[PDB]
Amino acid sequence: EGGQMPIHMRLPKLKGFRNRFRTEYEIVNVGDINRLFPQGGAVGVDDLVAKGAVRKNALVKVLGDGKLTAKVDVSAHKFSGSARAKITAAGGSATE
Amino acid sequence: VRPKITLACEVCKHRNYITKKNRRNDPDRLELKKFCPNCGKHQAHRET
Amino acid sequence: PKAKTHSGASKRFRRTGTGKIVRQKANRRHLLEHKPSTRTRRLDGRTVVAANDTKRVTSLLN
Amino acid sequence: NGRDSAAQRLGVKRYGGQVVKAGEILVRQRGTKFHPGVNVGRGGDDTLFAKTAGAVEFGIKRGRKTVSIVG
RNA sequence: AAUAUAUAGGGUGCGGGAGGGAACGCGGGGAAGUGAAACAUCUCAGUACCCGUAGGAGGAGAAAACAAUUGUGAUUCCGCA
RNA sequence: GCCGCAGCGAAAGCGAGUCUGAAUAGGGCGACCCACACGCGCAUACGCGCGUGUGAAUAGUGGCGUGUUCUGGACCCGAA
RNA sequence: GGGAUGAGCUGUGGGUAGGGGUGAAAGGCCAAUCAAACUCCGUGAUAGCUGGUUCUCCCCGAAAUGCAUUUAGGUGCAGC
RNA sequence: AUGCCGUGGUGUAAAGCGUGGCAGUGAGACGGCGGGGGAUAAGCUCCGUACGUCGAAAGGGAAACAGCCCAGAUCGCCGGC
RNA sequence: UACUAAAAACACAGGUCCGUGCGAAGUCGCAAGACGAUGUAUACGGACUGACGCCUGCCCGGUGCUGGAAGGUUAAGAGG
RNA sequence: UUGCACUACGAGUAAAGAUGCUCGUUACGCGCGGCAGGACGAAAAGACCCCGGGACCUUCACUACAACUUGGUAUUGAUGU
RNA sequence: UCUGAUCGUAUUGGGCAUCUAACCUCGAACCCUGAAUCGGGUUUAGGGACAGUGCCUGGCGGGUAGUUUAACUGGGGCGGUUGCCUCCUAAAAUGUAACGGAGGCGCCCAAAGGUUCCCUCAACCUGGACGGCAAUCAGGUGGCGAGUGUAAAUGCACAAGGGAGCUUGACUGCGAGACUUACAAGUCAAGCAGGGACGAAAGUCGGGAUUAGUGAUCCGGCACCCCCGAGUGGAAGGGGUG
Ligand SMILES: [Mg+2]
Ligand SMILES: [Mg+2]
Ligand SMILES: [Mg+2]
Ligand SMILES: [Mg+2]
Ligand SMILES: [Mg+2]
Ligand SMILES: [Mg+2]
Ligand SMILES: [Mg+2]
Ligand SMILES: [Mg+2]
Ligand SMILES: [Mg+2]
Ligand SMILES: [Mg+2]
Ligand SMILES: [Mg+2]
Ligand SMILES: [Mg+2]
Ligand SMILES: [Mg+2]
Ligand SMILES: [Mg+2]
Ligand SMILES: [Mg+2]
Ligand SMILES: [Mg+2]
Ligand SMILES: [Mg+2]
Ligand SMILES: [Mg+2]
Ligand SMILES: [Mg+2]
Ligand SMILES: [Mg+2]
Ligand SMILES: [Mg+2]
Ligand SMILES: [Mg+2]
Ligand SMILES: [Mg+2]
Ligand SMILES: [Mg+2]
Ligand SMILES: [Mg+2]
Ligand SMILES: [Mg+2]
Ligand SMILES: [Mg+2]
Ligand SMILES: [Mg+2]
Ligand SMILES: [Mg+2]
Ligand SMILES: [Mg+2]
Ligand SMILES: [Mg+2]
Ligand SMILES: [Mg+2]
Ligand SMILES: [Mg+2]
Ligand SMILES: [Mg+2]
Ligand SMILES: [Mg+2]
Ligand SMILES: [Mg+2]
Ligand SMILES: [Mg+2]
Ligand SMILES: [Mg+2]
Ligand SMILES: [Mg+2]
Ligand SMILES: [Mg+2]
Ligand SMILES: [Mg+2]
Ligand SMILES: [Mg+2]
Ligand SMILES: [Mg+2]
Ligand SMILES: [Mg+2]
Ligand SMILES: [Mg+2]
Ligand SMILES: [Mg+2]
Ligand SMILES: [Mg+2]
Ligand SMILES: [Mg+2]
Ligand SMILES: [Mg+2]
Ligand SMILES: [Mg+2]
Ligand SMILES: [Mg+2]
Ligand SMILES: [Mg+2]
Ligand SMILES: [Mg+2]
Ligand SMILES: [Mg+2]
Ligand SMILES: [Mg+2]
Ligand SMILES: [Mg+2]
Ligand SMILES: [Mg+2]
Ligand SMILES: [Mg+2]
Ligand SMILES: [Mg+2]
Ligand SMILES: [Mg+2]
Ligand SMILES: [Mg+2]
Ligand SMILES: [Mg+2]
Ligand SMILES: [Mg+2]
Ligand SMILES: [Mg+2]
Ligand SMILES: [Mg+2]
Ligand SMILES: [Mg+2]
Ligand SMILES: [Mg+2]
Ligand SMILES: [Mg+2]
Ligand SMILES: [Mg+2]
Ligand SMILES: [Mg+2]
Ligand SMILES: [Mg+2]
Ligand SMILES: [Mg+2]
Ligand SMILES: [Mg+2]
Ligand SMILES: [Mg+2]
Ligand SMILES: [Mg+2]
Ligand SMILES: [Mg+2]
Ligand SMILES: [Mg+2]
Ligand SMILES: [Mg+2]
Ligand SMILES: [Mg+2]
Ligand SMILES: [Mg+2]
Ligand SMILES: [Mg+2]
Ligand SMILES: [Mg+2]
Ligand SMILES: [Mg+2]
Ligand SMILES: [Mg+2]
Ligand SMILES: [Zn+2]
Repeated sequence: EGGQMPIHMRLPKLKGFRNRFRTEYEIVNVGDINRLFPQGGAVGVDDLVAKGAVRKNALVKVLGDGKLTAKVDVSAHKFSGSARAKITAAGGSATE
Repeated sequence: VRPKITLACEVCKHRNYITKKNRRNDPDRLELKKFCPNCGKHQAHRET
Repeated sequence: PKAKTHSGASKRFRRTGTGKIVRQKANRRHLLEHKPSTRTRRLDGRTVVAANDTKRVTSLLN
Repeated sequence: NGRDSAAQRLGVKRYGGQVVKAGEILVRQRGTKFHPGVNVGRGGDDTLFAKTAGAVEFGIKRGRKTVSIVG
């Protein structure tokens, strides 16, 4: 920068640490579930990866964005708060 | 001659404020009734 | 040869969910007795990098 | 000799008839070269900001030059 | 032998070594210019060079290993990470 | 394997939200179509939210060119 | 012009080697080079400095200012 | 007096603004007007100026004569003002 | 001072001071080893002055060198 | 040595000292021997000065290292006070 | 019984002395050796747990080595200067250079801050013990010529100037919208909430009439929150807020 303190040196470092032990979930929404399984039925992680809604070999978490109307039987990890309510209102079940 | 002093809540001992005073004009520790965010009310404070 | 990113730049900048680059603000590490709460609150938080610096910080990050 | 301080960019920022938003700075000044009128607050360093939206209006108030904002 | 036990040394007879070779290996020693817009930490670089010693390759190799509540099962090299 | 597929937060975490905060306060970042009809609380009208069409607009990634850039001698020549 | 039996001159053979030698001392001499020889290698050393950079036409067309700078004949951002 | 900010009309293609790609420049010179330094000297020096020209502008005038006056070369013509 | 300086520069006999008791001090070497010297304080090394004559005054505050160890400060180790 | 060439002078102008530009003046073409006023003549990318880099030298500049030196401990034992 | 001083065993440490066997001797003799001032071995004469050497450690150390040693500047050097605040230059918005013309700052105040209430100064005239040009008093006149913590400028008499009562807002969580600006910075801010001060209320209060009194990032320290915790539970260490 010509000799003045550069932008990458006169600014403070971003605060905090990064968790070495953090677990990451691949997410899918009930709107996507409703779009992909109009007939309802069982909805497993293998079904999700086959339909391409989620990456393979990863932990799956279900979130609650969208409208769900089909009666489905979703098995996953770590359901959301809204996802459980929407699934049970639709009439299915959410096992872990 | 005018050092920086810090005031701690009497009850919870939290170091809440830092300020200045003249050590000669005020050779003794200050008492002020400041607001304590921990206790949530106004409490007495004193130097450390 | 694989391109290397800048260590200090990657420690001082980061991107958001739409690609904005954000930073913290200076003057907030010490000598805080004479700084009023208005000034300290102004210096608190994160801000988007200025439009006249975005090109160079992007080049540093990539 | 040889020293000087920085130019402080004082002066009137919004002239008569301009439509301002609440919080606009109207006059940077030392002391009350202008005084605040209706819907105008002064500010810590004599800044004469706006308290309401409206149009800037200058006037005389028995010796004092004042700045007001008409709703 | 000195000197006694003896040993150092000496005689004889059998084997072997030495030196060279373009690259590649392993072990050891180890710069500066240069970059840091100066410079000493740092870099360059364990690079150049030097020393010892190979083989058709070498080195490594058979858990006093990883992993983490499941498990894998000597080493080497390639691609990811 | 990589990139796209959800973000927010120092992080635990939560997630169309999340962080700060006593706050159902305000802000930061991130999501979220109406030129329109149907029913709906709705205005003279303009529409506010919900399900569909009246049919409403997205998008990424791999290859090959070109410009710039990075690491390499790096456009060429030149010291003491 | 100076010395010319002397601290003389000279032949042959030999020895001291580079941050080292040798020097009745001038930083002198060490192969026509010496305030650190020469050759090869690191090596295509580096140079904010000087020079050079090769065919054509069409359209547009500057700057020599501000801020900062171990900065002032360099560079970064703005302005154009 | 000028200049500056806002606003309503009228006019004007190659204005303006946002966001990206690629720049060059960051030694200026003289002239007009207003000033500082200088001796109210300099082809001196340092600023201001929706001032000009040169730089990067050929043609005509000023004998010659970057920076003054007139005037901005798309090519041709043995036409005119 | 080969190759622009021959001098008032260097050397010199003479002087003084400091070191060295002997594979000495000093120097070349990581070391062994070597020179010093096949020498032994009337000897060897270093420093300054520079035949000869007459002389060489005052200051030990500063910095060196030589000697001392009452007191102050101070490493590793011991202690825990 | 060499960008050229059928390479005058005066007073001017101009990167402010003109063979080459202006206005004048002078001068038949080409050789040979001489002189040294100019061609900012030739030769050497100015040694002076400044800026950047280097080299070597100094010291109560900084940081290191050899050498010299202190103590502890290993080599390293015995008996007395 | 500090038991200060003292007893006998331990144990080991510290000097001090002696010894010899490690180790040392460029003292001597002999042998390998036929030729040897090398070397090695044997014996003897001495020294001796010292010295020397290894590892650790302090000093000293231009003897050697790598380097640094600012810029501006009417050439360079010497002199002066370098950040911030105020004025003039500055051409009636803002901005504007020179080694142009003048000054200040690197603090102070626990009240010199907040709030409620009250007051008007300097100078001049007249009278009055010490007392005078000028101390205190009285009466006139006096609209700002005084004062403002501290430079200057802009302000302030409606007072921001003088006096008094009570107090700690010299708060915590925020902050629409702006000024200035290459960037980094810098500056103002109505209003919302908590919990307060003063006030009968209306209301004011996030330091000081305003503008100087200051220093980025890195790397560390301290207090608090209990965020991560390298198999698990802890801890170390890190993180966050001040
Ligand atoms: Mg007091
Ligand atoms: Mg902190
Ligand atoms: Mg604070
Ligand atoms: Mg000013
Ligand atoms: Mg025998
Ligand atoms: Mg061989
Ligand atoms: Mg180096
Ligand atoms: Mg460098
Ligand atoms: Mg460089
Ligand atoms: Mg073989
Ligand atoms: Mg093998
Ligand atoms: Mg994240
Ligand atoms: Mg929100
Ligand atoms: Mg495509
Ligand atoms: Mg020879
Ligand atoms: Mg000399
Ligand atoms: Mg020679
Ligand atoms: Mg050399
Ligand atoms: Mg050298
Ligand atoms: Mg190299
Ligand atoms: Mg054009
Ligand atoms: Mg600097
Ligand atoms: Mg552009
Ligand atoms: Mg420049
Ligand atoms: Mg310039
Ligand atoms: Mg003028
Ligand atoms: Mg003038
Ligand atoms: Mg000029
Ligand atoms: Mg000039
Ligand atoms: Mg001008
Ligand atoms: Mg040019
Ligand atoms: Mg022209
Ligand atoms: Mg033009
Ligand atoms: Mg012309
Ligand atoms: Mg044209
Ligand atoms: Mg000579
Ligand atoms: Mg002579
Ligand atoms: Mg001569
Ligand atoms: Mg001489
Ligand atoms: Mg010796
Ligand atoms: Mg003597
Ligand atoms: Mg002497
Ligand atoms: Mg002499
Ligand atoms: Mg002598
Ligand atoms: Mg003499
Ligand atoms: Mg004397
Ligand atoms: Mg003395
Ligand atoms: Mg002395
Ligand atoms: Mg003495
Ligand atoms: Mg001494
Ligand atoms: Mg002339
Ligand atoms: Mg002429
Ligand atoms: Mg002529
Ligand atoms: Mg001609
Ligand atoms: Mg001739
Ligand atoms: Mg001539
Ligand atoms: Mg001649
Ligand atoms: Mg010449
Ligand atoms: Mg030159
Ligand atoms: Mg010189
Ligand atoms: Mg010993
Ligand atoms: Mg020892
Ligand atoms: Mg030294
Ligand atoms: Mg040196
Ligand atoms: Mg170097
Ligand atoms: Mg300079
Ligand atoms: Mg000068
Ligand atoms: Mg001005
Ligand atoms: Mg102005
Ligand atoms: Mg003006
Ligand atoms: Mg001053
Ligand atoms: Mg006050
Ligand atoms: Mg007051
Ligand atoms: Mg009060
Ligand atoms: Mg405070
Ligand atoms: Mg804001
Ligand atoms: Mg309240
Ligand atoms: Mg407020
Ligand atoms: Mg303030
Ligand atoms: Mg003040
Ligand atoms: Mg740093
Ligand atoms: Mg653990
Ligand atoms: Mg901890
Ligand atoms: Mg906070
Ligand atoms: Zn408390």
